[PDB]
Amino acid sequence: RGSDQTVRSVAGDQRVTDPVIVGDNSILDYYGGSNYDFSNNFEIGRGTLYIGKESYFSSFQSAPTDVPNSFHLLIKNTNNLQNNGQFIIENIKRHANQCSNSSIQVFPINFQNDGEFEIISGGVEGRCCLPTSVIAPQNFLNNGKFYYKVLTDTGSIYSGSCMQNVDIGASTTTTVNNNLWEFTGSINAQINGAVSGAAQINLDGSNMFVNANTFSGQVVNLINGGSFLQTSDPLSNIVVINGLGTSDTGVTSIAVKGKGKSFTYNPSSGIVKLTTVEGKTYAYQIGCGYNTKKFITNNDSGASYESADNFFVLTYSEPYSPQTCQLE
Ligand SMILES: [Cl-]
Ligand code: NA
Repeated sequence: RGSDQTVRSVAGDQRVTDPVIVGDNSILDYYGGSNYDFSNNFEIGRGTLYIGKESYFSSFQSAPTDVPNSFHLLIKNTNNLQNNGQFIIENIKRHANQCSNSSIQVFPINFQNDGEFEIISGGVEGRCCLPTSVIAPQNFLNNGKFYYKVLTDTGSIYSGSCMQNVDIGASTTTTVNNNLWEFTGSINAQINGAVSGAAQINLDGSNMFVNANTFSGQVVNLINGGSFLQTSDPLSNIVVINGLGTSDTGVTSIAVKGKGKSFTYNPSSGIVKLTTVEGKTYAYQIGCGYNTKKFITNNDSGASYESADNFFVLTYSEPYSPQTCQLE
C-alpha cells in the first residue's frame, strides 16, 4: 500500500461507555443495530465515524440484510464531541418500503464540528416518515459543514409530503455557526435555540423555522422551493434571504407568523418589510432587482408548511434575478 489505514466495522446494538477515538485515515463503521447509546467523549480525526442501519461499506447493488427497520441513536452525558473529519448518521434500511422506527438525539455538552457532519434520514413516497431528530448540544460550534438530507430508500432526494421535524438547539443552548448548514429534501428545520456567528444556510427544498430570539450572522439561500419562516417576534438584525422567486425549480417563500396587514419593498435598498395585523414588522434583505408589482402575498393556515401556525407569506412571481443596489 504505502499509507496507514484502519477500518473497524462493528455490527449490532451498542452501549458505548468508553471514548470513541477515530484516527486520521481511519473509518469506524457502526452498523445494523437498532439501539446505539454513547455516553463518553468523541475524538474524530481526519477519518470517518459512521453510525447507520446499513454498513458504510454496502452499496447501491447490495442485497438486503436481515436487520430490523428500527434505529435509535442517543448521545448523552458525553462531555466533548470533536469532529475533524466526517461524522455520518444514517437511518435508512435499503429497499425497505416502510418508515424506520427512528430517533436521533444528540445532546453532548460540547460539539465542535470542524469537518463534515451529515445526517441522512429516509423518506418513503406514499408513506409518512416522521422520525424524531434533535440536535441540541449545550454548546454547538460549527466551523465546518452540517448537512441534513432526506432520501428515498435507494438514495435519491425525497421531496414528498411529511416534512421531517429536525429540532436544532434548545432554549438553554448556544449555537455558533461559522461556515455552512445545508438542509436538503422534505425537512422542517426547527431552530429552537440561539444561533450566532457568520455563515450560510442553504435550504434545498426544505423549510426552516426561526423560533428563537437570536438568529444572527446567518445568510439564508432558498433553493428548489425552500422556504424561510419566522415564528418569533421580529429580530433587530435584517436577515439576508437570497433566492426569493418563482421558476420551474419551484416557488420559494418567506413567511412570518400571523396574518398580513401590508408590505413594502425598496428596490434601491433590497429591504422588504412585512407588517402583520398585530402590528409586528419583519425586515429582510432580499436584494435589489425585484419589481414591486410582481410580489404576491397570501395568508396561510400553516398546513402548506406542515405547521399549525398561521403565516403571512411573501412570494415573487418571476425568477430570482438579483441586481446590485443603486440609489439613483
Ligand atoms: Cl414530527
Ligand atoms: Na394555523
